Amino acid sequence: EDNHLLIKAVQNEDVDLVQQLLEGGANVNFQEEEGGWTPLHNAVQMSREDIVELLLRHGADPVLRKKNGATPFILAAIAGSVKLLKLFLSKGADVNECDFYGFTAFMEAAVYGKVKALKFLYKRGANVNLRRKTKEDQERLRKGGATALMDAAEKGHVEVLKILLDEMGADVNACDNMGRNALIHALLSSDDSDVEAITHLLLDHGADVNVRGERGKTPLILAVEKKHLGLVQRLLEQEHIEINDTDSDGKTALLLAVELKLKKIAELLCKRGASTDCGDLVMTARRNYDHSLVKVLLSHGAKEWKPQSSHWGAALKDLHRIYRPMIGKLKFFIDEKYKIADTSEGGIYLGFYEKQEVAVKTFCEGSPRAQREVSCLQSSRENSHLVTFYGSESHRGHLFVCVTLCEQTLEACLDVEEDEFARNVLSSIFKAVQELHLSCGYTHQDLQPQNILIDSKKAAHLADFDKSIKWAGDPQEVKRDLEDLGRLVLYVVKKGSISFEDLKAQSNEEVVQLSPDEETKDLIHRLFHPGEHVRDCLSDLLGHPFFWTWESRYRTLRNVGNESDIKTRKSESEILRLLQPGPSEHSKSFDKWTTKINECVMKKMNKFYEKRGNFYQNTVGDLLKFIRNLGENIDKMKLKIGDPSLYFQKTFPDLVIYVYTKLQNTEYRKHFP
Amino acid sequence: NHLLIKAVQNEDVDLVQQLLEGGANVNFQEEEGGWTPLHNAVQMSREDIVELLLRHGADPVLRKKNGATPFILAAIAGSVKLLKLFLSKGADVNECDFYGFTAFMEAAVYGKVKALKFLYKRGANVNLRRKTKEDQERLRKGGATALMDAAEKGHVEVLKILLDEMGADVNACDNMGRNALIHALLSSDDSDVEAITHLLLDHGADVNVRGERGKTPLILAVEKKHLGLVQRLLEQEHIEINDTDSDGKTALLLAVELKLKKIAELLCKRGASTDCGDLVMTARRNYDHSLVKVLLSHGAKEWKPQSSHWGAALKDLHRIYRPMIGKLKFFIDEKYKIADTSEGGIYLGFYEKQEVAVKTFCEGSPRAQREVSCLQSSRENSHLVTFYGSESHRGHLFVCVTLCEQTLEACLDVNEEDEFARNVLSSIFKAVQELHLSCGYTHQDLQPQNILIDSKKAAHLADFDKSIKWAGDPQEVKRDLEDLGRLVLYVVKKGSISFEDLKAQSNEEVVQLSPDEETKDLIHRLFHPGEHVRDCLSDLLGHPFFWTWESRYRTLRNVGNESDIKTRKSESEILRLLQPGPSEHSKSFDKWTTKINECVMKKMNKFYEKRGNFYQNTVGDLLKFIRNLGENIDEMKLKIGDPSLYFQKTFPDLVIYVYTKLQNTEYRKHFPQT
RNA sequence: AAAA
RNA sequence: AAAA
Ligand SMILES: O=c1ccn([C@@H]2O[C@H](COP(=O)(O)O[C@H]3[C@@H](O)CO[C@@H]3CO)[C@@H](OP(=O)(O)O)[C@H]2O)c(=O)[nH]1
Ligand SMILES: Nc1ncnc2c1ncn2[C@@H]1O[C@H](COP(=O)(O)OP(=O)(O)CP(=O)(O)O)[C@@H](O)[C@H]1O
Ligand SMILES: Nc1ncnc2c1ncn2[C@@H]1O[C@H](COP(=O)(O)OP(=O)(O)CP(=O)(O)O)[C@@H](O)[C@H]1O
Ligand SMILES: [Mg+2]
Ligand SMILES: [Mg+2]
Ligand SMILES: [Mg+2]
Ligand SMILES: [Mg+2]
Repeated sequence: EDNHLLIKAVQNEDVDLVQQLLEGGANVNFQEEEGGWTPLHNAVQMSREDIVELLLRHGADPVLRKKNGATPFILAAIAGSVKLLKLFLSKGADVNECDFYGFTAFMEAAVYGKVKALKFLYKRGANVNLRRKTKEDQERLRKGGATALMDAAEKGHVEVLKILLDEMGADVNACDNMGRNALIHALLSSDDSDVEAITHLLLDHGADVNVRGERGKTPLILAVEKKHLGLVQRLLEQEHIEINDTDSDGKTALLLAVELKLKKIAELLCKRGASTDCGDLVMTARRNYDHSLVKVLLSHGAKEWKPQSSHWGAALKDLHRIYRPMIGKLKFFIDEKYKIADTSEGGIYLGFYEKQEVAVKTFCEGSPRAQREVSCLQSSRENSHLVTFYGSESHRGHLFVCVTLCEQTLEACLDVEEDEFARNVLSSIFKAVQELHLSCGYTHQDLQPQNILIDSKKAAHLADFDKSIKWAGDPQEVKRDLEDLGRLVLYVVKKGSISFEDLKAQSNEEVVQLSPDEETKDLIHRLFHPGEHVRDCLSDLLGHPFFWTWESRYRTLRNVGNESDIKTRKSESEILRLLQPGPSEHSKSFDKWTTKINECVMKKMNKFYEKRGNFYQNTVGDLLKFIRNLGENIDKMKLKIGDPSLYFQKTFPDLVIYVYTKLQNTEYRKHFP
Repeated sequence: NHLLIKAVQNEDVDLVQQLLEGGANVNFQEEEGGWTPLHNAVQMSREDIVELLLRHGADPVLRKKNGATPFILAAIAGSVKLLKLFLSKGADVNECDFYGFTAFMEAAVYGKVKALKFLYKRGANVNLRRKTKEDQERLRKGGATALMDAAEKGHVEVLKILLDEMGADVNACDNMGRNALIHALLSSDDSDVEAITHLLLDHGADVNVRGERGKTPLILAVEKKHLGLVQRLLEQEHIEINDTDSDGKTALLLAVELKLKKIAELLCKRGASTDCGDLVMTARRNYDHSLVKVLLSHGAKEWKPQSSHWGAALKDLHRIYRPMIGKLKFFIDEKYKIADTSEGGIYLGFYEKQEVAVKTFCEGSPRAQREVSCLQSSRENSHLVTFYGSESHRGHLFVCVTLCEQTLEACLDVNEEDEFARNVLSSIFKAVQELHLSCGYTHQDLQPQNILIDSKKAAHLADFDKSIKWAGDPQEVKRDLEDLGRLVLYVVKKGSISFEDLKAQSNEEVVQLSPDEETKDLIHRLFHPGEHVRDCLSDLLGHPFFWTWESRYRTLRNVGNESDIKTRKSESEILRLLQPGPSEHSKSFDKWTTKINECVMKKMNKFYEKRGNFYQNTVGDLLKFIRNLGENIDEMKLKIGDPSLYFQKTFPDLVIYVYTKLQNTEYRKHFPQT
């Protein structure tokens, strides 16, 4: 702790405490974990020579580097202390030493505008024109290679730059590994406070105006993008500036000037003889209602895809063609023609997010809905059953959230035999909600048919998260999603014939009793009454008979009927005691099943046992045996029975669920599909 | 019709005269904006051309698509003569376009002094707030005034005239709650922001009105790094110096973060609270000793990763200071490096508070373009690594995708049925299929180091910096397919054979390297797709290679259960389908009864000594044998052991034989579900 | 806020 | 280019 006290004592420049701690035995060379900072590094950074000397006399290593490889000597240049630079040079520092990114003391003096340090270092033999040597990894990225002059230019240090050029023989035209020279660096200054003076100085010393920065940006183009008439004027006074250069977007200085509505700059470019054959110049000026610029351009000789979506697409084709100003990566138009729906904070609109067609949900940037929607979407990219989040753009207090463009909602789809659609839609939604809860850590709170979106596939996707809640642990929030999911099950099974709102209006038990079949009834009940194992609820329910095809249900009935213990009614057999009813279970459809079957097929099946008289009896096992046996020889009866899967399910609607419930947690699970 | 508009746009009076006198439509509206020849003439401020169009019957008040009238356009152009002309033609001085813009507002927007003065004297309502469409209003658009327009557009003379001569309300607010002062500080034209700000304050503008992120004028001025604006705002009596934006940041904290020493010191001198955040530590990080001392003298104060492999490093990265690059927080450094790369490396990162892998590129590069264009186009492909986003900084491009634990190659470096091989190859097949057919690209670099493994352990396709459009070249698809075939062999061999020499040997050599018939047949089909190239990977997902041993065993039992097989029917479809013939070479099951245990064999024949016939060496009988034995064992286990393994071991060519024979018949119903 |  |  005394070690951490030492560093704090130094940081607060408390000489007495530092003395006290050192004389008490504190580790004078202690390095803090992430950074490798020592008391000495801190003392130099505070520019406190007295504290520095105190530390050295207590045994501080004078050249011990921190994690980025910086020495106390180099830090002394950053602080601008000639006294400290002198001291460390007498303690073994080398004037041209560098950190692990290649920064020397001289460069740092230039970076920080430290004139006296800079002069002192020069006179102690600092190499003025060293280009930074950095790590191999950085070098592949074209990092490294910068010089003190570039540093002075980029940081806007006019006096340092003058001294470098006139007194220290700095190479004005050196380039970094990105190909940038001092002039480019100056025009990349975030501190526009001295850019003009800097630019004048560099140009007068023979700086090359025809050099490129990152995105193909020339000095002239950067000056135009700074909207700086003075910079542009000075650059155009160069005798051999290449006025028609284009950036990485193929844009000239003139085109950019017109696009940025810089009339005076544009006119100057034209008068200097910039080509007007470089884009839609006149149309752009016209679009910006600049009649004066339109005339200037003309008097200087200026001239004059397939959508994925079916439902949208006619509109998307129009949106793809029309002019629209970009908002970051998003091209769209808040207009009735491109509106998908009305919304509390605007609407849903067609858009292109990275040339990709998307739906755009608008928000007031600060709003509770905005942060709920965006927080969930940012955290749920790995969830495949959610609508996929492309990205978001903020503009002027507005937030535009971009998301997979879908054809229609589940509700609209339903407004347009085995119901396979219900099965795989609910399956996708179950998986969506599950991943949301367990992986994403959110609940939805607004599970309803309008928020289920249908692909052109037609695959379903969960959407609308502006009422979602981050999960802290309150089981009531999960329960709400589950009981909306239960109502969603019934909504889909009923094919939208019952609105979702009056399903919400009625109780759980009323929703359950509204179920048209035992599978949906049992599934919904389980959603409404999950165990203590709420976490595994949706996982388990994906294996519920509701999701079994009619062929699969029929197959498992036959599979269980094929158990030899069933085929030969073994008394105390495990499967038979498992399948037995009990007080007080039943008004079951199959309590006297042999009487429910056709007379002809039943007597024909019983014929197989007439020698010993082991006829079928009204036990659940014999019924399963009956189903297994009938299934086998059926490959006359086929007409009298019809679809065998459909037949047994129709006359015994509670059988499948009964078998599942009975064998759900035993080794006989193996018979399930 | 088009020639007339063009004639007007070129101010060619004579040509306009000729076209009009020649019977051109004078009220033609172009498709994009509903522009007429008259709208253009007014925009060009050509009263002579306007008068010409009117005398040929141009509707003087016909609006374009956004609702703007010629009268409103005249204000934009700044033409008093045209404004006067249209008022005499039925224009109302306070009329507006569909977004609420009046002629007066437009004069203010465009800084047209003479137009503005004329309109005011003709009764323009100076203090109207824009009424816009219902949809825009729900977004809190609308509500702006001419004064806000002048302020935002930097029109100083217009602003003074509005304030001093026209009774403009200095403190009106738009629907976002912004006043003129806020609008002034949103000018993209900092040439006049000081004068505008000074003038508004002198007329009693409210300094404490919020902008669009909890931003006060003070905070906005600090963010402009503008000392003059900051000085002037601090001179206002009821300035709220301690207000925080929606990030909870004060003007002082932002000043320190932005390394604005003079501004920060001024704020401190004006009495700003120094309990704002890590003020001092931020100043230290920026090596500003003088700022540290100023702060101190004014009394300043002195989560779980998902990844296992990465995790410790992610915890460190989460904790340390790092400057943000847009939505990305990362550190190009060995400690956080995943791999070396041609244009930098792969690194740990947080893209929107989410852990990701970051691939670095030189921003212009061919590799960068190929990687990013593929990723942007493939977001709906669930089997690819998921694209979070990209950041472009200073000629560098940083591409963020899901962070995976390890590669396929690393994973497999670390009797049994190879469950892993089927599951990884299934995912990769679906990945490639979607890339080709949905995303419309070819990968071109299918190899084990580009298959990434989840914590699940699910497989994902990555690395797209060599991907191609795709434009129609079958050869491009072919290359992916034969890389895929080699990937199959590579995985089945558990990585014991390097992928590079797999690539070095021919297709026939790779096929012949297969250790079992299922991989052999699957690889051959990848190397030799038919006319159905597009459905190749989709069809092959149903190949026996992807059937579990249980499922292979089951289909055999299913086929063996056919009645025609049990009752060796004279002319049955299934028996003739299963029948070999010329010149099918010697299968392992040709004399199968001799290959059985064969104490098991006599026990099996025991079922047919009273009724029926003993097993013969036909394929049908072997399938019946398999079906029967399955039934018996379910009711022998010690002799056979695992039955699926048993039949596959002694008859390795049986499963593929049955599949090939029955593939395009109704008997495919006996196959597994997927 | 808004044109081939 | 780079500290708790
Ligand atoms: O190793 C074995 C061999 C056979 N069996 C069963 O013994 C019965 C004989 O059938 P098979 O002789 O093979 O054939 C029948 C018809 O299938 C068509 O021709 C014949 C009739 O004329 C069938 O049982 P069950 O019919 O379900 O009672 C078979 O499963 C075993 O259990 N284990
Ligand atoms: N990605 C998309 N593709 C197609 N249609 C979409 C869509 N996203 C939303 N929609 C449509 O717009 C409707 C509304 O979108 P959304 O559900 O996200 O807003 P919302 O319900 O939260 C607004 P409010 O609460 O005020 O009613 C959806 O029900 C759907 O009809
Ligand atoms: N999302 C991710 N998660 C974990 N590791 C990843 C990863 N993305 C890439 N890697 C690792 O980094 C290695 C290289 O990444 P990547 O394949 O994308 O670059 P690359 O092969 O195109 C560069 P080069 O051509 O120079 O060899 C990968 O093989 C893998 O080991
Ligand atoms: Mg909704
Ligand atoms: Mg909602
Ligand atoms: Mg790779
Ligand atoms: Mg690559």
